Parts: sequence; structure tokens; C-alpha cells
Amino acid sequence: MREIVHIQGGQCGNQIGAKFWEVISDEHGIDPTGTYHGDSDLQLERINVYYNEATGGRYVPRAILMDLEPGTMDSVRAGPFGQLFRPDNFVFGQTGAGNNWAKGHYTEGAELIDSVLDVVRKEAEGCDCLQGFQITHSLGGGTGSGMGTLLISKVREEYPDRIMETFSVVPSPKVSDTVVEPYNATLSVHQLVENADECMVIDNEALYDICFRTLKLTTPTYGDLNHLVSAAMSGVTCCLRFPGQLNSDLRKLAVNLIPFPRLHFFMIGFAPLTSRGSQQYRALTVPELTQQMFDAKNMMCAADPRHGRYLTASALFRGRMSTKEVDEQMLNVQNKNSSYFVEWIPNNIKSSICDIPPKGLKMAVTFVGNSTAIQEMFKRVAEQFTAMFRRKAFLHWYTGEGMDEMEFTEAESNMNDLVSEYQQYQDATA
Amino acid sequence: MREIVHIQGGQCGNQIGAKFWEVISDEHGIDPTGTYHGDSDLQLERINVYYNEATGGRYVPRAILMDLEPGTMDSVRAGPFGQLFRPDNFVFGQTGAGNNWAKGHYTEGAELIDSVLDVVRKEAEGCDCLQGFQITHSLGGGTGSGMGTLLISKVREEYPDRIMETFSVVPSPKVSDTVVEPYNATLSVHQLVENADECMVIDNEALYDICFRTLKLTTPTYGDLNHLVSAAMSGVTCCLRFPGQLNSDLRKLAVNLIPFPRLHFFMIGFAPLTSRGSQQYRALTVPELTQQMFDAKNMMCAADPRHGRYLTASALFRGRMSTKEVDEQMLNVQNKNSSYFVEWIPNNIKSSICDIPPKGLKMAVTFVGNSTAIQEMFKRVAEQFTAMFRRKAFLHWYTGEGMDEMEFTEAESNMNDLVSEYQQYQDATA
Amino acid sequence: MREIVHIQGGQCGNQIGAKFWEVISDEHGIDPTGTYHGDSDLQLERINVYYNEATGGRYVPRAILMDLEPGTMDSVRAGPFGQLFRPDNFVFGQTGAGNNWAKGHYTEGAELIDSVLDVVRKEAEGCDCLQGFQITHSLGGGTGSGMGTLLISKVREEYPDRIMETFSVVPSPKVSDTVVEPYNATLSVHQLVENADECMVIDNEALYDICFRTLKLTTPTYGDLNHLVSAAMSGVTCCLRFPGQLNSDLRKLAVNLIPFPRLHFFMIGFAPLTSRGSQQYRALTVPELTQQMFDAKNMMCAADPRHGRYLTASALFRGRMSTKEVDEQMLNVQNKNSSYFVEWIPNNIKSSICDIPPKGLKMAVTFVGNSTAIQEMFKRVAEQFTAMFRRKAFLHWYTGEGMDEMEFTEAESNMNDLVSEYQQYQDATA
Amino acid sequence: MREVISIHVGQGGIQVGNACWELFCLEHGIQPDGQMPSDKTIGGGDDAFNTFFSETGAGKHVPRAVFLDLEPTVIDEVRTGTYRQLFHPEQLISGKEDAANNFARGHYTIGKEIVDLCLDRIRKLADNCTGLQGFLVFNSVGGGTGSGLGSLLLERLSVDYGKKSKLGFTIYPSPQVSTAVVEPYNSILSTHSLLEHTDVAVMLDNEAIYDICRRNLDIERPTYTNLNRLIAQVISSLTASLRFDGALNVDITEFQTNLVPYPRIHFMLSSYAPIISAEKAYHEQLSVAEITNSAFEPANMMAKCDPRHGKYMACSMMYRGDVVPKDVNASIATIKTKRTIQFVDWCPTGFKVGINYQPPTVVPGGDLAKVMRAVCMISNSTAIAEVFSRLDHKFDLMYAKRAFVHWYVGEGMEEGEFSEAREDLAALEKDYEEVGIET
Amino acid sequence: AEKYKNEQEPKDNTSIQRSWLPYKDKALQVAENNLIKNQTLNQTKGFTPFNPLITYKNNMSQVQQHDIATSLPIGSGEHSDQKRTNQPGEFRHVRTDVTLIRNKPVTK
Amino acid sequence: PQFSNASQIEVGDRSEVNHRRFVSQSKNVYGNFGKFDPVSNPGILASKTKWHHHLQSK
Ligand SMILES: Nc1nc2c(ncn2[C@@H]2O[C@H](COP(=O)(O)OP(=O)(O)OP(=O)(O)O)[C@@H](O)[C@H]2O)c(=O)[nH]1
Ligand SMILES: Nc1nc2c(ncn2[C@@H]2O[C@H](COP(=O)(O)OP(=O)(O)O)[C@@H](O)[C@H]2O)c(=O)[nH]1
Ligand SMILES: Nc1nc2c(ncn2[C@@H]2O[C@H](COP(=O)(O)OP(=O)(O)O)[C@@H](O)[C@H]2O)c(=O)[nH]1
Ligand SMILES: Nc1nc2c(ncn2[C@@H]2O[C@H](COP(=O)(O)OP(=O)(O)O)[C@@H](O)[C@H]2O)c(=O)[nH]1
Ligand SMILES: [Mg+2]
Ligand SMILES: [Mg+2]
Repeated sequence: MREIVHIQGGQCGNQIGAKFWEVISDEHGIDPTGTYHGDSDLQLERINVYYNEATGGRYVPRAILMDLEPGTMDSVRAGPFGQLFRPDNFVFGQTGAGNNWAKGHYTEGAELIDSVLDVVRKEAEGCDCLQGFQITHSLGGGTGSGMGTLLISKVREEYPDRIMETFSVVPSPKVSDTVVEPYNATLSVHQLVENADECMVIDNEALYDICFRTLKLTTPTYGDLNHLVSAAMSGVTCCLRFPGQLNSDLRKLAVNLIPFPRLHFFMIGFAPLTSRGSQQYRALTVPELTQQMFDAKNMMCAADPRHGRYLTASALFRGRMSTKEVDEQMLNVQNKNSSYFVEWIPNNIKSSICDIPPKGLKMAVTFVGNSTAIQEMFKRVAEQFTAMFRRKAFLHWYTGEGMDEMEFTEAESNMNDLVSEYQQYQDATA
Repeated sequence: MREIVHIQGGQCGNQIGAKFWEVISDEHGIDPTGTYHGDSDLQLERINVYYNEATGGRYVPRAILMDLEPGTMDSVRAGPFGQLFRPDNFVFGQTGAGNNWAKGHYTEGAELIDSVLDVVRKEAEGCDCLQGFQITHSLGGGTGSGMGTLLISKVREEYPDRIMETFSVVPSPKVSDTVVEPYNATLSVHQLVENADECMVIDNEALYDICFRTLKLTTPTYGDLNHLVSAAMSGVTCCLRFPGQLNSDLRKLAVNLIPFPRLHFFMIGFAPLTSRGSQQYRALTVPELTQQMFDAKNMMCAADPRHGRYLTASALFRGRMSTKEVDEQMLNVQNKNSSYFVEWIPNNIKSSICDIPPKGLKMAVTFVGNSTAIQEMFKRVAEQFTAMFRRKAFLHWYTGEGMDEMEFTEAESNMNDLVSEYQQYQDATA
Repeated sequence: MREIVHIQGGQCGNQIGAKFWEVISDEHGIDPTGTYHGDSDLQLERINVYYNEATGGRYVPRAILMDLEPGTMDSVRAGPFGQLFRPDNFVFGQTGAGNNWAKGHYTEGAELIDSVLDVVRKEAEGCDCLQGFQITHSLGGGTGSGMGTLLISKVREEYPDRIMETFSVVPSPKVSDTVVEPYNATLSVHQLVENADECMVIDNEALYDICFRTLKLTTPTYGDLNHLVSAAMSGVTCCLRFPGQLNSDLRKLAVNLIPFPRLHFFMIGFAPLTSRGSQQYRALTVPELTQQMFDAKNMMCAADPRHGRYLTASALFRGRMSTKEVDEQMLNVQNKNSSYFVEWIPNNIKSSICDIPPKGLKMAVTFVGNSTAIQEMFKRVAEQFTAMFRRKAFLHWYTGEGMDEMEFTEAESNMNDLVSEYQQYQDATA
Repeated sequence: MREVISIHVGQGGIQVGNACWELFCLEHGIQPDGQMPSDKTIGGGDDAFNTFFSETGAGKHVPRAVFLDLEPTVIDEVRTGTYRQLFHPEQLISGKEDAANNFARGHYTIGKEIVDLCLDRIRKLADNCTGLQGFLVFNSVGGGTGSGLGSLLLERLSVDYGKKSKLGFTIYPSPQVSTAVVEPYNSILSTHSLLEHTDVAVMLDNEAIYDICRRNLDIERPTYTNLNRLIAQVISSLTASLRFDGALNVDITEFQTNLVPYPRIHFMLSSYAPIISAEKAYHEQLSVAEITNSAFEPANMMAKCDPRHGKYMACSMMYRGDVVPKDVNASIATIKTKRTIQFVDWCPTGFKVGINYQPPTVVPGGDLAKVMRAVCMISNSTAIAEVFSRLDHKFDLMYAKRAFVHWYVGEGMEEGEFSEAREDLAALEKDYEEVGIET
Repeated sequence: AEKYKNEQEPKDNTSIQRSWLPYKDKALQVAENNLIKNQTLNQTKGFTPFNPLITYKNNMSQVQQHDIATSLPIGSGEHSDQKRTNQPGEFRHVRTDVTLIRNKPVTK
Repeated sequence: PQFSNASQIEVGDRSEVNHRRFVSQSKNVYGNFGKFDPVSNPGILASKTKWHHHLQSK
């Protein structure tokens, strides 16, 4: 019943998947070895969404892990929770992507998709009625974006009526992590927009920024980064898995968050998140949460929403709460902030209610909104790209594996076209 | 309902605020370790006036703590009863004011006041129906005179309806703590009169005079002085926390005491006060308290009323009492001293009663004074300012941080204008 | 219909007109070739105020360029928008003025000023009915102050009914440019005082201060400074080219600012001028426009107006906005700062509203006011000049070109009277 | 399963590896004889040492390296030293007649009878491997024997293996102190040899290392053994990430795609820090902020070139120890905001950040102290032009008088070759200038 | 705002000096128990830092090791609970059985 | 060296597409007279009257 097969690739892909399963593992209360120890009946009624069936009652995740180099996969197997994944889904190369897109999209990527593409089809057919996919990868990384985009491209050609999702991490110009990031980041979206129904952009800079001024822990590590994203990934599917007042499936978010087929980029943020020292000095009431969701700071997106002019957005609450203050507040914030919302889309906010809070709290908020501000990333991503192209700098590598200059310019035109539309759908009056 | 706010800035502001919060916690029944150990049900009836609610029944005070030097925040936090305050309410810089007004209102404050305004706005809007603001600051110091006043202008401009309270410890020529005290204080009066609706000055030298004579204690320290003020402003807000025969609120106090908008300066006092020697030898009746209330040395400001005439004065009694005695005593003092009360306003004394007195006494009285004697206080500071300014001594610091001598001359003119306009009524006759 | 003419004397007139004709073209939408590429019909509705029609639909700015230096004049021609000037108007000498007044007013300039007289007269009849002359020159420079003034002197001779206006850039004390500074600025006012109907002095430092404080631009250039005025120039005549609630031609401003015939000097300033990194937020609502307008820091003249009293005030709101706040804020500001406004001119502020603001804004205002402050400007210049005479240095050049001691003395007494007569009404009481 | 093959040729190369392999020996606990000293070693997934050493079926290990030289004394020195039992007996090929500083001798006359064996031995090593990544070549440019056998072996590599990635740490004579008087000749002739047959090379002129060592360890009288250890440090750094667990990784194949913008410009200079002796060691904080600055400092350049005269092209950073991501993010933030160092207009982001966990080890009886934070840097900057021009001058002056040319015509090498080489060096100077201009 | 000098002398008791208020001043009594209770806790651990003062900043806070159900259970931080040695070969690879291929299958 | 003025203040923010930028309020305010059918329910007129102002304001 609408089970979703989760696939992630790339070193950045592995860690997100490496720990994201930890959050979902704790929600349904599955132990490291795969034996159930739940407390209530509900937590095991709707468990077919993520887990298959196996002898001894042990449950294995329907995950596909993909990477081209041995370092990433081996480490994830050694850590805790590393025994759940079955050895069959594993697929790996023997050469290495080398942070070159083409080496990951035409030569090395092509000569291995046959093996990977075989396992994915097996999982899809296994489900009673496939409901969609969900991919996490890295646009600035090689193996992630290298063949990660291509797999997404082929999948669309085979399953047209399904729904597609993506959690892409694109480098921000604040902290640089690869000299060639502008190239592989700029040309990946071109193959991304035409094929990805939904995309959710999360930039590491925002994740780092949130750490200091929300949680206030002196020294953060990558472990902290994964956990924040891990929960947010659950917010989109929060109501889908447990009973609630107003259910909302994955498509329902698509129906109410896509003004046009060519605008499929949002930003995700998680509330509440209060510092350790402020653990007990706060009130867990509806009024407090609403401020955190719409605040310019909390969004994990490099683009500040306040420069923007919202088109549509959604809210996914969790835990037992009344319906007045979920509804009444939604009216207040919109009315008092009508200067930042579209004036030709009345009642442009979606509300859902589910009554099983995350382990250790009593209220939560998962926001995924589409603000015209998301244009900010593309303008800066391309801007640095143009400076690197006028000199044909570093271009010799990309011309040694079959790609020609035609794709580069053609991809550039597509991105610039996407930038224009956002502005057009804002500077207009009824 | 009718809830208020507290903003304390500078070293003196922090000290006075900490003492006041300690006293209020004592009165209401709040323990450091926050849980409720109060006995009477009356205390929890209206505890929302100065406190919110938080998960776990732990009360938090709606205070704001701010300063440009780290020690003051660190010192109050380390001490007991400073652990009630919200760390999120902590905002500060790392430069220091160094007894420079311009350093407190133009260069540094502008960069840090942005954060402070947000906290105050959110906290205030959180509550249902505000009643006003009571701010603690100092005019002779560096940080308090500038940072608080700048906050004052912005808050008043944003919220033009709710009244405001201010507690200023003006310097006196008896005991001095800064060689440039006149400047920052004198410029303070220029800006504060136009906005601060209610101001109740406090003079230190009166503290030592009152401390030495009536109390007779051999070795007093800062804890002794700060404690008294906490009593006065805790009593000024007594009816708004407890029931009574005739409730009187802040707005009531201002309406019955300020004849004209430019005359909004008051002086206060506290009673009963007894030296350790003769504690148990005297009773508790309206006669004794009323006799001590009007005494020249019982006031809390350096001004001596006997050289001036009161315009309006209100008494906020506490605890049970026989009303007829309250009325009779007030008239008797009025009639026997007609020379000290101006004539063209009949019945220039107010009264009020509340049903709960401070713990540990049968009754107490809090007195607010609005008499022409406040002219002398400003006059002496004006005398110092002119002498210090004629030679332009110490003027280079303030000339080198964007300020202009035009503003100094305007402020000096304004103080004289207020002095004249306020002393006019002493000789003015119907 | 109701058109004016432009006479720029010298490079200052060259550059000031160099940019202003550059700035205006955008406002009315004229390309570098003089070909219309506008959008709305209104833009050509009153394009005839400054432009003349010719075969081929090209427009022509009716300006005449005057100077005694060929090195500077030609420079504008090579630059953009320098071809808007017809070559016929090009009139120029061959030797220069050498920063010596006499060489530009009695021997050389008087020899060549005839030709410009013919062209200036020729341009007059071309229009339907002449409306006035607005002239930009330099008092601190010889060439402009040498033969410029003589041009202004006789222009009013042939049209005793038409009015003439002047932009003056006068020497300032902090930064000096010419050692003939005391002489050229001092005597020159003698002819301009009795000739120019309106003089609006402007001081160069203020640009630096305005650019250093509000502009915050690290490195201004003469081009940047030229722009500041260029907008300023458009403020005086803005309501002369489009519809408006209360259109105020150059006549109305003249009758509303001069209290008495001899006082024809004004001080102006432009705003708002946001910083370079002005974040996109809020909107320049009416409330903020008034405050920045009257700031002493924004005034373009070195003398701070608060040192005296305002004789009257004139404001020109730009954009679409109601006048109630124009009626109130213009009235509201007067009451609060009435200590600086003279008595016997009740309601001493004018209001004007236009519907065509500068491109890239929503509201704005240009400030024109006459206040006793300018006394400092002529005073301190007077002291510099007075020290020069008995000094009797640098006079041999001025005594060697046909004039003698009698001429210099008369002006000084004239200006000594002017300073006195400007101060007599400052202390007058009603 | 990942393995590499090292190549060192020439006396200087012979000794430099000696120091590096001593470090490599101690890093993985291999005993000097070749047996595991722990005696607790277990099987399964502990073969992380395959990167340099290889199991021999029974007992000891062999270092997957080859030593080639034409002069017997240096090679025999390792044979009878304490390290005797380690190397494979026949993998240390030795010659009979020395080249004698004549580049012609080492590349046309005697060199052709020893390269044949060298290729064969490399054939034996590679076949054993399974995931061959690339080679590492060390050579002494300022010598006739080093260049010839050092060069000729490279061309043979270009045709037999093909696209395999390859790196070289050349040592060009110093600007003002150098041993050989004929150093400029074979040096320039080498410049052609490796320009279009090597992908990457780092400049390690010996003069700087004396400068770096003098200013850090306080030692006034270093010997050639001292210089060797530091170079042994850099080699360990550049390859360390390949063979230990980490959060962010860079491999040998990664470097060639983030440091060479064009095929022609393939030169870059490295730097090291901190290098703090035992005495001064304790009295600091070794904080990331202070460490990162020291690396960019001109005082630490291992090639006698000052980046200040020109602009930077692309810099790669490899950290090791207990560094944390925030520490790095601020550091790169600080460096860019400064003004002393500036970049070209066509490289918006040019930093490649790597992170490891295993701290560097301290060689016994050495000079480097024991520290937890370190930085190994390999930067390609337009300033590298200084090395060639200074060499550019020295070559031309001899030819004008045709001094010493006659022993270069005594082995059959044509007189015209010198003309060809001089042209190519001119081209390389041309290209370096062009990349640095503004758009 | 004062130094808690506790002694017999009536001029430096504070306690004997801050009883002129209407009631028993809530300040001295609460302060005293803090000094006593901290000593007992230290004895449980053992600090003897030459005085109770060096132990009087971080023995009174109530921030529990676990959240109070107001934020994500991210913990105090991964680096907080990290123990590290510094010997050679500590952090070597493991090559788990997932990628431990031995035979290299030839036929597809 | 950027010759000539090289003015770069950019007083106007620019990029603001005020499609009603050059529309004189003296025109529309007197001559809109649009929609507002002959409906009798006061609210129905009320809302339709409610909208017209907003568009005029913007
Ligand atoms: N850094 C460093 N360089 C060395 C060392 N020993 C020799 N060299 C280099 O070697 C150069 C001299 O040529 P070598 O390589 O020693 O001698 P060769 O290559 O065997 O040439 P032939 O003597 O003709 O056989 C010097 O310029 C040094 O730069 C050393 O211990 N450390
Ligand atoms: N926030 C975060 N970013 C990561 C993590 N792991 C990798 N990345 C990002 O991934 C980028 C490098 O990806 P890379 O390993 O080259 O991708 P691949 O080549 O496809 O394997 C870096 O710029 C990081 O910003 C992680 O755990 N957290
Ligand atoms: N009554 C009383 N006055 C104090 C106390 N502490 C400081 N003051 C007064 O505050 C003034 C110093 O102001 P200051 O805190 O330096 O202002 P700031 O520099 O802006 O923070 C001195 O003149 C003191 O008279 C106190 O504990 N009690
Ligand atoms: N505001 C402004 N003033 C200028 C500019 N150029 C010159 N001046 C002023 O003109 C005065 C000297 O004029 P001058 O050079 O003698 O004019 P010229 O002799 O006709 O070329 C100086 O005091 C300057 O302050 C400019 O671009 N902007
Ligand atoms: Mg009219
Ligand atoms: Mg040799």
C-alpha cells in the first residue's frame, strides 16, 4: 500500500542515508538486529511503507545504495544500524569518479547502470502499488551528481505516472568544497528541472548557520548536520505513516505546491529547535511554534525568504493539538504579512494534522514552502559559472570523454530561462 | 491581563532589577529550586501579571537583560535568583561604554540595538493586553543613559498608546562617581522629557542620608541600598496584583498626578522604616505611617519639599485599614499645611487601598511626590554643566564621535527651559 | 510653453551641465542619438520645455557652452551624451582666464562675450514666450566668476520682466582650491546680489559628508558628486513638466521664499539617498521622508541652519501620495522644532505635490529653504577676504588690468551691510 | 586492493626515498626486517597496508618500489645497511659506468642498455596489483644521469601504460647555490622532456628547505639526511587520505582534475606547516587559525618563489589530525578577506579541502616535533615563472660562447636539439604570462 | 552587589546587618544553603579546590543531560562523547564483507 | 582610470516594474466606473467596493 523505495548515491548521499535511517528506525522502534520491541499497536500497523517482510520477523529496509568508490560504502557498514541493509542492494565500482561529471555520467556511470538499474526494477515490482520514489544526492559531488542524475533521468522514462522527489545539496559560495563545483552544479540542474517533479534545496551553509544560533553547541560535527536533515525528511511523510485528522499523501503536497510545471523548487525547515540551555525556558504551545516556522532564520535554505514574494507553501504539524489555533493562526500570519505573499492566490497555505509526535516531544512543524527567493541560489551559482567559462578554464578535462561544447551552452540557456520565470510570476498584478 | 514589561540596562539597572525580582519572587512565592511553594491561593490568582507559564510549571519573568559589558551579565547570572532569567533574553557586546554617551547612542548601540528591539517586540506582543513599560537605567553612567534612551525613543514611536515607567538615579554634588557626570546626564534630560510619560528620579546621596539617620546601621553596603528601591516600585504596582477596596492602576496614577504634559517628574519614598533599636516599641496605625510619610527626610530624592509646594501627590496604602482614618488623616495634613500645597487645585491628594500587605508587616505605605522642589535638583546639575562646558573641558572625546556642539547647546537650553516652566507655578497665583 | 534656457559658465558649468543633460534624458527618455525610445505618451507631452524640434524628429537640448579653456570644453564632446549639444552653440575663447577675475571680466572676457550675447538672444525668440534663466557657474573659479557674472549682469538688462536663477558652488574652508579664493568669491557677489533674482548656494564638502555618511561610498569621484546635484537640479523644476495637484512654476517658488528683495540666496538638499548596500525591505513610506528632510547633516550648505531661524520653507514631494501627511507632517514638523522658526510669518512652510518622481523610487522630496544660517558662510569668507586687503598681497595682478582700489572697497561695504542687514531681521520680534 | 608503484632514479632520488620509506615503514608497524612485531595481527579486513606494501605469501613484505642508478656506491649502500632484508634482491638495479653529469650519456649512449630491465621490473610489480591508481616519480634534474635515465624512462611510460595518472617531484638547482657547474644545461633539456609527458610536478629547490629548516628547528648545520625527512613528510601527506578512514576524502586521481586548468601549465609549488622543534613546540596553541596562516606565508615556500609578485591559480588543502569543519571554514574565510594574497578573475572558488584522522608520526632521532594539527599544501600559482627565467638566463650565456658544448656533441646528440629546447622553454614562459591577465 | 563576609563580628555579619527589612530577607538564608549543599555534592565527587568558590559556578544549574521534550533529541554533540587515542594504525580501514569481493566474476 | 564623470551613485534602486509608474491619479480616480453591477445586497456591493480600492492603492 503506497510503499516508497528510497535510493541515495554519493559520499554525501551515503551519510545522509547512513544516519537518516537512524531517525526512522527509532520512530517505529526497531532495534539494531531487526526485532520489534514496540509499545503500542499503531506503530506496527502501517509498517509496510518502508520495511519489507523476512523470516524471523526481522524487517529489512527497501534501500538502494550506490557509489563508485569503496571508501564510502565500507565505512557505513561498520557503524551501528549498518546491519539492516541487505547485501544484495549494494553496488559499487572499482575506479572512482574523480569529481568529473562526465566520468560519472557517460563512461564510468554508463558501464555500471545495468547492474544498478536491475535491482531498482526488482524493488518497484515487489510493491503492491508503488506510490513514488525519494532520492538524496549531491549536485556538487562527483559520484552523487555524476551518475545520480542519469539514473533519475532513465527512471522517469519508465514510470511516468509515479511521483518523484529529490533532496539535493548544492554548494553555497560561503564555504567552498570543490574548485570545479560551479560546473557540475550548474549543468546538473538542466537535467534536473526537466525530470524532477519536486526538488528541495538545502545548503550546508544554512545547516551550519542554524547550529550556532539555534542549538548553541560549541563544536559541531558532520554527525550534527545529518540529524537535522534526517528529521525534516520525515516531515514530508509524517502524516502518511500514522493516523491523523487530515491525512496528506506525497502527491497531495505536489497538488498544492506546484503553481506551474516548471517551478518545482522549495525549501524545508524544522521547528521547534531550542538551545540546550533554553531546554526548559520555553512553552510548547501553538503560538510559539508558528513564529519559528515562518521566521526568516529557520529555513535551511541559502536564500532568504524575506527578499522574496511567496507563491505557495505548506505546513505539516505533528502531535495531538486542537484545530482552532492551527487554523486561526494560519489566518493571522498571512493577513499580517500580506505584503510578502501573492495577491492572486487566495488561501495559499496548506495545513495537515497528525497525532503521533516524534519520540521525545509533543509538537513539531515541518514546512516546505515555495518562495520566489529561491532564484537567489541560481543567480549566484551561474554568476560564478560564467567567470569560469569565458577563458575555457579547466575545460580540457570535460572534452576528453565524448562531451562537446554544445551541451554546455544549451544547459546554460535552460538555467537562465528558469531564472526568468520566477521573476515574471512575481512582478505582475491581477 | 493588564500585564507589563521590564527592561533594565547598565550596571545600576541590572542591580536594581535583580533586587526587585528577588523581592517579587519572595512576595509571590517563587523558589530558585522556580516551582511553586506559596501557600495562599490569592498569590496564584493573578501571578500572570509578571510571569508567563512554561512546560513543567516553571515560571519565567518577562524581563529583558542587556548591556555592552560582559561582567554585569555574568555577575547577576552567577548569583542566586539570577537563574530564573531567560538566557535567550541575554544580549550584549564586547566593547564597553567607558562613560561616553556618544559611544552609547551613535556608534556601537546602533549595531547591537537591532537584536534587542526584536526580543522586546516579540515578548510584548506575546501577552494579551499590555499596560506599560517600567525601565531601570542611570543618567550619570555611560551605558544606561544612551542605550536605554535610544530604546525608549524606538519603543515609544512603535507603541504610541501604552504608558511607560522609568527609574533614573541622577547624580548629586555630594557624592560623585564620574568626573564627566554632568554631560551624559544633562543631555539625558533633553531627550527623555518628550517621550517618557512617567519618571520617578532616585538620588543616592539621600540613600546614605536615610541609611545613616533613620536606620542607624553602622556599616551599610550596596545590598542595603538596592533593597529599598525594590520595595518602592513593588508597592507602586500592588493593587494591580492584589484585590482591594479601591483599585488604582498605573494609568490612574498618571491621570491624577500630571496636570500638564511637560510636568511629569515625581519623587517617591517608602514606609514604614524603623531602626534596629526601636523595632518593637511602636505600633501600626494610620496615624504613625501618615506622620512619617510626609517627613522631609523620608522622601527618596535629594529635593527638600519644604522650599517648594506640592501640586499633586497620591498615596498607595497596603493591607487592611480603617478608611475613615485614611481620609481624616489626609485632610488633616492638607489643612494644617495649606502653605505647602498650591491653592488653585482643590483636593490635591489621592488615596488607594489593597487587601494584601508585604510579608512580615501589618501594613506599609508607598508615596509618590510631585512638588516644585525638583527644580533645585536640575538647577545644580545645570550649574556644573555650564562650568564644565565653557572651557570645553573633556569635550574632545564627544566631538570626535560624530556628535555636534549644537546638540549640547540645545540640550543645555532645554534644561533651563524646563526649570523655568516648572518653577513658574510656585509664584503663579489664581 | 513656459520654457527656459541653459547657460553653463566654465567646466563646473561644463560638468554640471555635462551630467544634468545626461540625467534628464533618462527622465524624459531620450537616447544618445536624440531618438525617442520611450513607453508612455505623457513623456513627450511637455518635452518642449528644454528641447527643440528639428527635421528627422531628433530633439535638441538648448544649451550654450561658455568657457575660456579649450582643453575642458572638448572633453565633453568625446564623452557620451556630449553630442546632444549642437556645434553652433559652441562659443569659446583661446587664452583662458588664469584664475584672475579681472582678466575674465574687463580685458579678455569682455572682448569675446559679444558673440555669446547674440546666440543667447537668438535662442530667446525661438521659444513661444521665455520663462527664465537658470545658470550654473563657479565663484571659486576665475573663468566662471570672471566672464560668467558679466554674462549674468546684462542678461537681465534686455528682459527686465523675465526671472533668472543660479546654482553657485562657493569656496569652503576645510578644503581650498584657489589662492584667489578670497577675491573671486568676495567681489563677485556684488554683481550677483543686484542681478540674480534667486541664488541657491551649494558647498562641495557636504557631498563628501553626504557621500561619506549616507552614501558610504568608499571612494567618490567628481562624477559621483556631479550626480548628487543633477537630481537636485531636477527637484526645483520637477513640477514644471508633468501634471500635478498644485503645479508650482519657477514663479511660485520665487514668490514663496524671498521675504525681502535683497535676500535671494537659498540652501538646498536632496533625499532620500539610501546606502550602497541598502537591503530590500519595507518601503520609503511618508513618515520617514519628513525626518530625513530636515536633518542638519543633509543640508548642502556648510552653514548649519540651526544656528539661526528659518524665514520660510518650501518642499516638493515627488511621486503619488496624499497630502494629508503632507499637510500634517509639514505642519507637524514645524510645531516640534518651532524654536528655529521666525514669528511674524505664521504658517511658514509651503507644500507642493507632483506625480512624476525620479526613476527607481516611490516617493522623494527636494528641499529649498532660506535661513539666517548663511550668515556664517558669508561671514567666514568675509574674514578671509578682510585679512587679504591690508595684507595687500596678490593685488598687483588685479591692479594691472584697468581697475583700482575704489572698486574693491565698495563691494566689501556692500557685503558688510548685507551681513548686517541679514542679521537685523534675525533678532527682530513681532 | 588499491596499490601504487613508486619510481626513484639517480643518486639524489635513491637517498630521498630512503628517508620516505623509513617513515612509511614505521607508519604501518612493519618491523625493519619485514615481520609484524605486534604478533597479534588478525586477518579479514586489516589489509589497509596494501597501498605500499604487499604480502609475499609467506612472511615478510616487499616495498613496491624500484631503485635505478648508474653509479654503484649509493645503491650498494642500502644493500649492506640495516634495511638489507627488506627490498627484493633483484629490484635494486645497478649500473657499471657513471653518466658523469653528461645528459647525453644518460639518454643516448649508456642509458639505453639499462632502461630495458627497468620496464621489465615495473611489469612484474603492476601485474600483482589489482586497482593500480598511478605512479610517483622522483628525480634529480640537475644531473646528467638523473635527467637521462630519469627522462627516458618517462617516455617509455607514456606509450606502454597509457592514461595512468602520474606525478613527479623534481628538484631544480637553487637560484644562487648549486653543486654542478653544468647544471643549467641538462636542467633546461629536461624542461622539454617532462613538459608534455608528465601531468603534475612540484618544485622542491633545496635552498628553501635550508631556509625553512633554519627558521623553525633552530639547527644551523643541516645535512642532506635532514632535508630528506621533510620531503618524506609531504609524500606521506599527499597519499595519506587514500589509506585511512575519513569524513572527506581526496585520492591521487582527484588531484589531476582540480589542480591543472590547462594541459600545458602543469607546475605547482608546495608548502608545509607547522614545523616546530621540540623546544619551541609546547609554548603555542597550534590552533587552526594560526596554522592556516603560516602555510600561506612566503617564509615556508619549498620552491624559491614568492607568490606575492603574481596571482594564484588553484590551491589544494589536505589536513590531518583532529581538525574540525568549522575550524577550516573560518580559516578559508579569513584568507580570502585579506588583501596581501589575491586571485585571478577567472577562478571564483579554487580550494579543495580534505580531512583525515591519523596523526603524523615522528621519526626517531629526527627534528620534527610531535604535533596534532598539520597542513600539506600543493599550490599552482602563476608566480612559478621565476624558476625558469633565473634558469632561463643561465642557459643562454654559455651557448653564446659555446662553452662546454663539445662534450654534448661527443655522444652523437645533434647540435640542433639545443635550439629546439630553447624554443620550447620560451613558449612555456609565454603561456605563464598570458593566463594571469584580466579578462 | 556585596561580599558575603560571614563572621561573628556584628559589623561584618551581613545577616546581623540585613534584618532591618520588614521580614526575613530572602537572600542570605537561600545563599547559605547553597554553600552547604555544594560541599556535600563535591564530597560525593571530590574536588577540594582550595575553596568552595572555584566550585561555585558549575554546581547549581539544572540543565539535565536529556531534553525536556522541547527540541530534537540530537544530544550534546557527537564530539562531546568522543574518545580518541593517538597511536599508529588506530584508524585503519576495515573493508567490510559488503565490498569484500574475491573472485571477480567474469560472465555477465 | 575611468575618464569623464563615471557617476555611480545610482540614487534610484532601479529594477522596479511599476506598471502604474506614469499613471496620473488625476485620471483614474475620477473615471474608473467599472464593474459594480446593479446588485442590491449591500455586502455584495460592499466587497466589490472593497476590492476596487486595493487595486487603486497598488
Ligand atoms: N634535497 C636533496 N637533494 C640532493 C641530495 N643529494 C643530492 N641531491 C641533489 O643532487 C644534485 C646533484 O646531482 P645528483 O643527483 O646528486 O648526482 P647524479 O644524479 O647521480 O648525477 P651523477 O653524479 O652524474 O651520477 C644536487 O643539486 C642536489 O640537488 C639530498 O640528499 N637531498
Ligand atoms: N552537510 C554535509 N555535506 C556533505 C556531507 N558529506 C559530503 N557533503 C558534501 O559533499 C561534497 C563532496 O561530495 P563528494 O564526496 O565529492 O561527492 P561524490 O564525488 O559524488 O562522492 C562536499 O562539498 C560537502 O559539502 C555531510 O555529511 N554533510
Ligand atoms: N544606588 C546605587 N547606585 C549605583 C550602584 N552601582 C552603580 N551606581 C551608580 O551608577 C553610576 C555609574 O553608572 P554606570 O553603570 O557606569 O553606567 P554605564 O557606564 O552606562 O553602564 C555611578 O555614578 C553610581 O552612582 C548601586 O549598587 N547602587
Ligand atoms: N562640485 C564640484 N565642484 C567642482 C568640480 N570641478 C571643479 N569644482 C570646483 O570649481 C572650483 C575651481 O573652478 P575652476 O577650475 O577654476 O573652473 P574653470 O577655471 O572654469 O576651469 C574648485 O574650487 C572646485 O571646488 C566638480 O566636478 N564638482
Ligand atoms: Mg498656479
Ligand atoms: Mg651521480
